[PDB]
Amino acid sequence: KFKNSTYSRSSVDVLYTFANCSGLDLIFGLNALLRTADLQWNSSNAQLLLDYCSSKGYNISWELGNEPNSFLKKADIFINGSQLGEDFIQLHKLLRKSTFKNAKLYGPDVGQPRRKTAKMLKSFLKAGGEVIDSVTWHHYYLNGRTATREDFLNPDVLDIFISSVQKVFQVVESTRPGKKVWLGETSSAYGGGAPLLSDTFAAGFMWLDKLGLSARMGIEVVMRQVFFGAGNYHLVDENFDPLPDYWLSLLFKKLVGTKVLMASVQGSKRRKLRVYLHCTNTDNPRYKEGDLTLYAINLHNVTKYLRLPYPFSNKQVDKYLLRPLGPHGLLSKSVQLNGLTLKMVDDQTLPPLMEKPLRPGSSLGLPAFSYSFFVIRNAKVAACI
Amino acid sequence: QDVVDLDFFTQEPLHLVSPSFLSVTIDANLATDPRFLILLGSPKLRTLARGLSPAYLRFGGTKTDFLIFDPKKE
Ligand SMILES: O=C(O)[C@H]1O[C@@H](O)[C@H](O)[C@@H](O)[C@@H]1O[C@H]1O[C@H](COS(=O)(=O)O)[C@@H](O[C@@H]2O[C@H](C(=O)O)[C@@H](O[C@H]3O[C@H](CO)[C@@H](O)[C@H](O)[C@H]3NS(=O)(=O)O)[C@H](O)[C@H]2O)[C@H](O)[C@H]1NS(=O)(=O)O
Ligand SMILES: *[C@@H]1O[C@H](CO)[C@@H](O)[C@H](O)[C@H]1NC(C)=O
Ligand SMILES: *[C@@H]1O[C@H](CO)[C@@H](O)[C@H](O)[C@H]1NC(C)=O
Ligand SMILES: *[C@@H]1O[C@H](CO)[C@@H](O)[C@H](O)[C@H]1NC(C)=O
Ligand SMILES: [Cl-]
Repeated sequence: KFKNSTYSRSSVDVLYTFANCSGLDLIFGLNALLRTADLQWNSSNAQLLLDYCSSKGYNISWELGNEPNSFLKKADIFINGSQLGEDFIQLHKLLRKSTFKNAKLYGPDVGQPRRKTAKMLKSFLKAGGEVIDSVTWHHYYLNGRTATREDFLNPDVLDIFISSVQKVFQVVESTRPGKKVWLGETSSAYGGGAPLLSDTFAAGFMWLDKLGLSARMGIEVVMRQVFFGAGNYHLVDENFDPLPDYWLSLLFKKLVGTKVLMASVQGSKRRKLRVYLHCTNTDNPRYKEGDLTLYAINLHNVTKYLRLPYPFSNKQVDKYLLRPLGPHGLLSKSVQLNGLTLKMVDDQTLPPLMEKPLRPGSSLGLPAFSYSFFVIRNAKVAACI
Repeated sequence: QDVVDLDFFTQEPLHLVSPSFLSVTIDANLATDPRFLILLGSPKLRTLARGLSPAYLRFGGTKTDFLIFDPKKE
């Protein structure tokens, strides 16, 4: 199934210029299965790529290997985490001797922390943990081939993510205390996504919850599989149309700040009503220092009404409620923000993201199977200023 | 009753996420698509990408370990 393939200077150029023109920071995964006589990493192809990227003044960050935990299954080669650690030390020497000597290095891009994966991540961080800037690991909830509609709406499925995060931090804290932890590749379902699920309004429950738990639990960066590509889990289809998860991502980018706080529901039945609280993004021109962004998921089959605690009860709140455009309900590929369909104005213009001012003191309405952001204006939270 | 009281902790940040907290990938697989240049050239796609700035764009996936740089290829 897995044949060796080549790529050109042209390909590199396409990739870098996409990122540069888009204002994104490229991380490039290097081939870890290029092996010397005694299963040492052969850095000679990476040397060719590093030289060329240097010769063009490309500022790139690096990874080495994808899911090394399954190299045996993929290529009948087993590389233990100690050897992989030594391989990263060798790549780090090459970066230091390069034109970009401060270039960042991330790894080891392991799968979710099963016992054999946890063992490999521990031996990797013992041996090579000194040279990585962040620990990367991967998470998918489901097999795209078998995933059901009910799975995408199931708090019991959402909650499995929590123990995966706990096991990763248990390995990191026992080997490289305080090292930053990143989700280097993550989505709803593997095998390219669940057909008619991973590309719909229903995909939003898993995506917003994963962002809320990641921020709440200490994950610094979450990398969405994929922005664009063959798989159903794309934010943008091959006709360059944005799916509901693109719009959800854009609202999150505009409204949600870097400072993570906490919200919880009294009666403590944190299953189907899921709530997350950050400081408002200060890049948002509309809002000011001290403002709060609440986001909420309602997996109940009825509307829930949320009451804000003192001293926020009577603040002006801006609602950003996402609902599917019919007739396909949760399986729709179109979303409305406060009743207006989200659609590009033209190929060069994203639309405004129009808030709905609620009357102060009112309870926050969250319809069945929906998610919403709520900005609490003039919150005056000192933690946020 | 479908009314639900929220409790908030607001006395200090519990964590700081990157300004790039919501990042994205492009799968290594896409660089085997004959139309790679046309696809990532799309100015529509770059408009959509720029909306998620600032962010990392991670290029990687299973094919990461099956891709070889060739300085001769066109
Ligand atoms: O989504 C995953 O599974 C990701 O898993 C992580 O572990 C990897 O890091 C990441 O790279 C994976 O995503 C990418 O690779 C997936 C696995 O590809 S593989 O070749 O099986 O190894 C890939 O998912 C596959 O996509 C295939 C495709 O051709 O698009 C699917 O192929 C089926 O469908 C086509 C027609 O639609 C048919 O012509 C194929 O022969 C048929 N094969 S079938 O499986 O027997 O049905 C295949 O179902 C699926 O497993 C991801 O698409 C890819 N990510 S990307 O963004 O789409 O590039
Ligand atoms: C590494 O790879 C190159 C290029 O494929 C090869 O010619 C060289 O002999 C290899 N080096 C070792 C030490 O195996
Ligand atoms: C890891 O792999 C290397 C290379 O195959 C081997 O020499 C070494 O003994 C292995 N380490 C452990 C701890 O098993
Ligand atoms: C919600 O789910 C319950 C439990 O199965 C069901 O019996 C009830 O009638 C549903 N209500 C609505 C409004 O769909
Ligand atoms: Cl911010």
